[PDB]
Amino acid sequence: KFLVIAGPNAIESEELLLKVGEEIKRLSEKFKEVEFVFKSSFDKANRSSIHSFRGHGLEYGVKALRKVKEEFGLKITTDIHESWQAEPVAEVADIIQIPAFLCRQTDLLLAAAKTGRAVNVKKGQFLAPWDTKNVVEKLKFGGAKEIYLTERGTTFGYNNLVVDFRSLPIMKQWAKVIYDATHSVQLPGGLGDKSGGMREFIFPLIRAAVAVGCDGVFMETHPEPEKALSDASTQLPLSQLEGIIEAILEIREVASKYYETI
Amino acid sequence: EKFLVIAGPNAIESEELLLKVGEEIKRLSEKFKEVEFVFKSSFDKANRSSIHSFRGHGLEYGVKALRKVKEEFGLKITTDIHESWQAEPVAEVADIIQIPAFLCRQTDLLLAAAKTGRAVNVKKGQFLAPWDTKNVVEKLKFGGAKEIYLTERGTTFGYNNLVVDFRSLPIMKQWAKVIYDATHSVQLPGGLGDKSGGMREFIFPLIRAAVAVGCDGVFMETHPEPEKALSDASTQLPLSQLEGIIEAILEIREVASKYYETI
Amino acid sequence: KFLVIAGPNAIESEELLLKVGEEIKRLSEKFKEVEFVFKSSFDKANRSSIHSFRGHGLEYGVKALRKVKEEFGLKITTDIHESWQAEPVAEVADIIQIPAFLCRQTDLLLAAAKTGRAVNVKKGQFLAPWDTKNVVEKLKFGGAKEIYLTERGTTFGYNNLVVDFRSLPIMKQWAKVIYDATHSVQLPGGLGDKSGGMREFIFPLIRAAVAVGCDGVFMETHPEPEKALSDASTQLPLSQLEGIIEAILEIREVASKYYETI
Amino acid sequence: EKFLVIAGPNAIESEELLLKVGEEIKRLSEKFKEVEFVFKSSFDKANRSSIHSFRGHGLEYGVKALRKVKEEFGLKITTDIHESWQAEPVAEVADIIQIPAFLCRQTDLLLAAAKTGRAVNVKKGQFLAPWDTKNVVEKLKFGGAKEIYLTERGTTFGYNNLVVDFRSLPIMKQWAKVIYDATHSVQLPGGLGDKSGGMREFIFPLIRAAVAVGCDGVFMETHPEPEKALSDASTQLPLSQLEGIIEAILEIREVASKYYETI
Ligand SMILES: O=P(O)(O)OC[C@@H](O)[C@@H](O)[C@H](O)CO
Ligand SMILES: O=P(O)(O)OC[C@@H](O)[C@@H](O)[C@H](O)CO
Ligand SMILES: O=P(O)(O)OC[C@@H](O)[C@@H](O)[C@H](O)CO
Ligand SMILES: O=P(O)(O)OC[C@@H](O)[C@@H](O)[C@H](O)CO
Repeated sequence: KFLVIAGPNAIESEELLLKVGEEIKRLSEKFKEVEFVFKSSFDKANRSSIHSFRGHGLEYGVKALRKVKEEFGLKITTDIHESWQAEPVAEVADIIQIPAFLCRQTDLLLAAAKTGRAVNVKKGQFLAPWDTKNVVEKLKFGGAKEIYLTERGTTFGYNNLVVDFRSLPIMKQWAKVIYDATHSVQLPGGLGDKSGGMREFIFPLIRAAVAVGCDGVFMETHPEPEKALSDASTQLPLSQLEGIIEAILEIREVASKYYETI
Repeated sequence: EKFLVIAGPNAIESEELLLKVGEEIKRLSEKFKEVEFVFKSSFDKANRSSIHSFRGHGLEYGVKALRKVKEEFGLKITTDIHESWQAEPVAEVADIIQIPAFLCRQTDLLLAAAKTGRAVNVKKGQFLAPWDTKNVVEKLKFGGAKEIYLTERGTTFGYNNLVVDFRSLPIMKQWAKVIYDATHSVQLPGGLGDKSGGMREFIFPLIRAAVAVGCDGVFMETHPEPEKALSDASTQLPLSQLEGIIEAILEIREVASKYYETI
Repeated sequence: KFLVIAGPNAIESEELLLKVGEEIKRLSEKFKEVEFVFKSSFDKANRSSIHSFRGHGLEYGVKALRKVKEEFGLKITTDIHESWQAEPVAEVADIIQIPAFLCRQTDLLLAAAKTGRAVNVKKGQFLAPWDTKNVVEKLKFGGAKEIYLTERGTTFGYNNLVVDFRSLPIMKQWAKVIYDATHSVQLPGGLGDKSGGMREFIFPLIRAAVAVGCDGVFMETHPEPEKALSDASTQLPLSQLEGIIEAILEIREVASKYYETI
Repeated sequence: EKFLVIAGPNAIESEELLLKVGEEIKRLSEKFKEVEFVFKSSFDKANRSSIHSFRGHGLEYGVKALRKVKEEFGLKITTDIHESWQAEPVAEVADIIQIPAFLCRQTDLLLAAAKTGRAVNVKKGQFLAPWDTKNVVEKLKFGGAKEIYLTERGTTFGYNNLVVDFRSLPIMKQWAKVIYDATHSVQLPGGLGDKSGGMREFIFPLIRAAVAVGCDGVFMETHPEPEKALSDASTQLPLSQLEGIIEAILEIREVASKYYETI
């Protein structure tokens, strides 16, 4: 069924994770037609500034995620940054996430594939839709069987990303496609020491993604985005999550009739 | 508000081609009564890549052909102008005067269109940012236009390729009604060397995106046999697929509409 | 010999034209190895804002240019915007300039070609280097024999232009190539009601143009750029013109040894 | 100040290939005494497009091969790391630790390199704006690096193409020494499907541009027979053309130098 990956960008505290996890569990009970997957990063390994928030470590993060998985029975997904992290993260993560900048790092991909878990790769901002065919092949080579490719924007001049929706049908030829509604509107390093983004475009582009056709949506949410330690400009208020999910399910129900074959 | 659907053959290859397409557009206007149809066709392709490509049969012949369509089917008309002098005559038959993409910054052309009292639809230049359209609309208001449209037809993305940045729809809606050109948006500028190329397979998906995001109309060129078109042969929709595409976007629009943001 | 097209962006007054023309005449006498061509627009037909400066008309402009041509004996070049202007402008203009946004408008090209004058086309920001082959062909078709193609930047995201120097050798296959050092660094509609630009990059990129190899340089200059009515952000101070010309001639003398064939 | 020339075969195909190229680089270092030569070659291509493409013979073998080059020719050495653990061992032989383009934002990799006391050269990511390199340099200074380099290797321009925005050279010079990668800049990412393509014919002209603008060094991969390279076969310079290219850029640099701006 339709996939909805959601949660706070970073594991700011396992307390925050339980709050968001609670709301996601509720939506999970309300939308049985949807498969929810809780997402959160145990470490922001690519911040622009050395002085920005990274996280509390892999140990504290895997622990907090497991708490969410046991307390709410929600599947989990977090991203790895170096080959060694794959195995420990697989203990809890149902889906292992490969960062966009790292989408061509063979060993990271193979490490993830080896865990036997499902793998979701963020399409690099420097990658062409058709170039993702090779990414999928690496994973298959490594034994991955459940592979996802996530659209999250493409380099368009400086400090800007554009979403070429032509990629959704193109990538669908070799993998399930997920649309990242949060990072697609951010402005890389836009604020100097941080990245920007325009929240006002999140919903409009998400509606476009389902109208075009995708297997799932990725959307980061936080009780108080403004206070978020990371991706503050683009995180969605927890309270708006329900309305957007219902909205995309309705659009999908009608649009699906026209989704092209293969 | 009534949804606008601008459709027709890219170029006025002949008065007969126009009546052929017009007949189908008239049939559809009868079924889709919640839609305002506008018949489009250029009397001249003044910007072909090659000197050897088809241009047209002239302004005189073209306007005559468009008038025939309006009289026989009672359909509104739109066509593009290329130099200021053409505004006046074209305004005699055109309900909406279209301003080519490459020309969206030419002050005199915009002014010439504006003073005719007709509606004006500006194709957003491939070099223009969405927020730069505010001044385009200002120029038109200054020249007297009361009904203004801004059309999204793609932006330069590397060489011989265009990308559609859907953030442009809500941005431009701040100062004008917004039209999405479903056919030129999948065009590959100069892609075939002496001609431009295109990917027909992406027309429908992107048009669904456009209506899900929210726009006031769609512009899509159609032709009985796209393969034989004298222009835009790679992006023109087969006339028989027109009805289905329209039904589909009216359906996606309806279900999405309640979520369109207020500007 | 090496071509140097220079002058004030717009004909703000024939007074301004005579001042700049005087300095250019002096450089002309000092650099006999160079062919100077005085440039100025009788009308800015594509301003972003309706409230910006356009000019004093085609009559007043052609008159002022002729004054420069007679008083200093300098060849002339100005740009046309609609087909009818070609003939009258040819009376004075040795080289007719085709605006970048208008580089694919067949009739404008043919009108210019018909005058028997030389034609210089600004490569559209939306055009690929190889796409200029067709532009040249239109002109030849129209009877033009002295054809130039000017590099002036390419659309790179929003409100930004990038100079792909690969274009210089590519366009050279079918026409003489001129590098526009002034418009290449401007930021389209950058100031909202006007375009921006960074003067600090003009000289560096001009040095690159001659190191790569081009048949000429196009450079706008003004006694007091800050007061210029158009392109204020990118116009070069008249006083710096001599030093830059000498600089490019020296770089060209050494570099020319390595300019690739054809 | 001494001009830096980083050259060598893209990948350590064998210790013999290295000695072959090293021998010529040593001969050239003897002639061009005003130049500081640094021998480059990767012990691993950790980011190939295809799983079936050549990667290398391992870190152990590679470092052993690079050491042989340093001992036999007395040349400085540089090679890239892909994960933090590799910094320490690689630092035993590498004078300059290179950080791959796609990895220019990975904090731990940068930190690992910085704490070795070796010089660090960061390839500017194809997704990074020139002004965004300031934080990259800050991270390195924070981790202990005292000798830092930023390499220009092109920016994403549409699909499967890169463009070099020479404005990056003076911009980046504000916080670090600047190197121009003459070979990867003409590369066509994923251009050949399972491999990347490239246009060798543009290497020389763009390198002339780089030195005319002003930079502190050039990075150019060379190989006895580019056509047979196991990687970057499309952008690697034939070893015999190396000498001429270097002479030419030293000449253009000299004549242009008096015009280089002060930052
Ligand atoms: O530019 P800054 O603010 O460090 O932001 C980096 C974020 O955008 C980052 O961690 C994001 O989730 C990266 O992919
Ligand atoms: O590049 P060619 O095929 O001449 O095409 C130009 C057309 O696509 C053109 O007339 C289009 O309708 C231009 O705006
Ligand atoms: O954006 P504004 O300030 O109107 O500027 C337009 C100038 O850049 C313009 O006339 C220039 O010489 C156009 O090509
Ligand atoms: O796309 P392929 O040919 O695998 O190439 C990747 C190379 O060009 C690569 O290793 C280059 O040296 C990457 O940064």
